[PDB]
Amino acid sequence: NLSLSQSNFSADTYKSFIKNLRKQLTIGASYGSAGIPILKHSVPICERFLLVDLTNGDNETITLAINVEDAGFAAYRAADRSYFFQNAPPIASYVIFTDTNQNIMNFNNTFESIEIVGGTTRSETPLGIMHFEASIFHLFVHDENYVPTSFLVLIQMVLEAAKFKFIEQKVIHSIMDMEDFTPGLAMLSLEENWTQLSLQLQASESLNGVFGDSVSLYNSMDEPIGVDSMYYPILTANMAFQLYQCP
Amino acid sequence: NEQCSPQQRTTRISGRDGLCVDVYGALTADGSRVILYPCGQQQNQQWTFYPDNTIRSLGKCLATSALSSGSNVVITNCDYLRYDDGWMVSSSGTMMNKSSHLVLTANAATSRTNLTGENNVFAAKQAWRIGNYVEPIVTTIIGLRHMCLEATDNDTNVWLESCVKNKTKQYWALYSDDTIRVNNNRNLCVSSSTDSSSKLIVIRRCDGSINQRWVFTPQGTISNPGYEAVMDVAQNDVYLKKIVLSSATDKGNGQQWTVFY
Ligand SMILES: *[C@@H]1O[C@H](CO)[C@@H](O[C@@H]2O[C@H](CO)[C@@H](O)[C@H](O)[C@H]2NC(C)=O)[C@H](O)[C@H]1NC(C)=O
Ligand SMILES: *[C@@H]1O[C@H](CO)[C@@H](O)[C@H](O[C@@H]2O[C@@H](C)[C@@H](O)[C@@H](O)[C@@H]2O)[C@H]1NC(C)=O
Ligand SMILES: CC(=O)N[C@H]1[C@@H](OCc2ccccc2)O[C@H](CO)[C@H](O)[C@@H]1O
Repeated sequence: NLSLSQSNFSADTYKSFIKNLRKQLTIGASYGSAGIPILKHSVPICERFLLVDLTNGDNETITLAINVEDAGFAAYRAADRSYFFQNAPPIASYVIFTDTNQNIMNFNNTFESIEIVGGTTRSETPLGIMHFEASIFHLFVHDENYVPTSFLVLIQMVLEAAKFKFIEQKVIHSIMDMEDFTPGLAMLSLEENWTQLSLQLQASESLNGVFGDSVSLYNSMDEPIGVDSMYYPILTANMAFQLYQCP
Repeated sequence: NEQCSPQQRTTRISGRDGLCVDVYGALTADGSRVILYPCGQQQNQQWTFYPDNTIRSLGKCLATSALSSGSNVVITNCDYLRYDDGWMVSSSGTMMNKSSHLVLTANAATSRTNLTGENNVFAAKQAWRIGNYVEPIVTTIIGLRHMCLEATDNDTNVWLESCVKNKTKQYWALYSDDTIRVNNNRNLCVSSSTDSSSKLIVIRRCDGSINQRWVFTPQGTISNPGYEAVMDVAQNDVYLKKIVLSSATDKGNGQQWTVFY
């Protein structure tokens, strides 16, 4: 499996991991005018999951199962235990981590659900190397007080970073500055709109690259930038891949 | 899902020096020419796109006025284009008449410059941002070894230095004409060599040239589509303090870039 370890966790190794994660996810991707790969859709459940290993500073490893259709965590394994999101595809338990003791977590893999169960938002949750390491630890032992927040950390540092070069670069900046950060409007506006940006880019084929609806992406000065077309570098050199939406 | 086939969209079109595409004096007569003008909320800078490949302001269709190059682009009655294929907009913001291959061009940078249909040479003066938001996008440009492009030698050269958040010369303004401009001196543009003997990318006064037209591609290169080449760290060595134009190849990571805004 593709993996990242605390033994060798640098700006370079993080970048390589995210780079290869995008590659695996975009196998068999379709492409439009924008030339941003669109993820696979209608994937048979047997091939719908991509396994990624993360290893903490205790050399204990979790394996996360990423759904290749939407780049979200469906489940994870730690040793002989596994844990499924409440909205994982129902047949997934017959395909992944079958030789383990399977549990269903009390919430969905969306930020909205995780924040409600965690009682804590992405805006208040620091990201960085220690928080990455700590989250793998909390998931490995499955300490329920920390599971939700650990997912906020890892969904963002792995999946949102994969989805967006701007987010990858925030993490790189924290790694080599050794300085934690909490996501601001720039980062959260990206996370929030990945699906809408997918729909609009794909819909824009019929309107010369112009969107049906404008999307507000914030810059690092907290100014909103209306992206109503594919002609914005903050979108088209940022979003690494899209959710399938339109034929 | 009706959202996959939107029926229209109204936006603005900006380009050379951040100026907007504007029907001169809001004149509705057929053949009323289109100009550069400072961007504003007026209806004669609102452009509606339709799935028939038309682009419309004041109820009439943007169009070339001749088969040959150098004539004004105008608005005209949309019924005259009844059988026409219309406008095609490239990935990089070239707006092309599909039949004649002429492209929307601004031969000067000043307000009230007439826009013309010309042969495409991929000049910056032929690059357009279709979009409601017309402002230059202030950013850092991150390259090899996670270093930042910096304007050096009194804003005449450019090379990689380690990123420092305060550092005024590590900031660039990406403009609607595909230019990459020094953030605290917006008359200066990142430019491909004007000397045949050199491949060195440098900083020069903006002139709308092919040399100053850059495209941030989804594959993470900074492409000059006129010279079919990309920005590259010389020898993949940041300590040479030289960024050059090269044909695209995955030899190292010297051709990979990030826009951090
Ligand atoms: C695109 O270019 C061609 C001109 O080269 C236009 O087609 C001509 O339009 C004129 C003016 O109405 C007609 O008299 C000619 O008969 C057309 N010639 C051809 C070759 O079709 C067309 O109008 C332009 N379209 C746009 C949207 O600019
Ligand atoms: C821009 O378009 C209008 C409409 O055709 C022209 O009249 C302009 O011509 C220029 O200005 C006129 C007033 C006259 O001086 C003429 O000889 C000029 O060339 C034209 N402007 C240009 C070409 O700069
Ligand atoms: C909005 C509009 O149509 N304006 C026209 C018109 O006038 C100008 C004006 C408005 C306020 C203060 C001074 C001038 O006519 C102008 C030509 O004289 C020009 O077409 C302008 O765009």
